[PDB]
Amino acid sequence: ANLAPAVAPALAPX
Repeated sequence: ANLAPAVAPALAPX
């Protein structure tokens, strides 16, 4: 779970 930031860029358009 600590590695969840790896998906954060997907939110860039929002």
